[PDB]
Amino acid sequence: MEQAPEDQGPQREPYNDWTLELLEELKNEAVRHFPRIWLHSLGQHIYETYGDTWTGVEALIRILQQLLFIHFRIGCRHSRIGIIQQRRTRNGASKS
Repeated sequence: MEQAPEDQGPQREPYNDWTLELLEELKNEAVRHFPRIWLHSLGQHIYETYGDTWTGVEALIRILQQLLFIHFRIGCRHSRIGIIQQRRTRNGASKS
């Protein structure tokens, strides 16, 4: 059943609305910090794999969150001012 209160009003689907809002929240959170667009492509792939099942949606967010968390942890510690490459200038350089 839904989140039925005492005075049951016209409560049009709490879940599968709120759910999509929480998703949207975690998505917004991630894309703000991680303007990758990959997010979208992973969803498209997940429509092949799952069929955008709430299973695949939650799964995606979990994996994405985790993935973020690593780069976010690193991001907090390490300055990493776009230091994607091992060296700032050119990889290897000396004592690779």
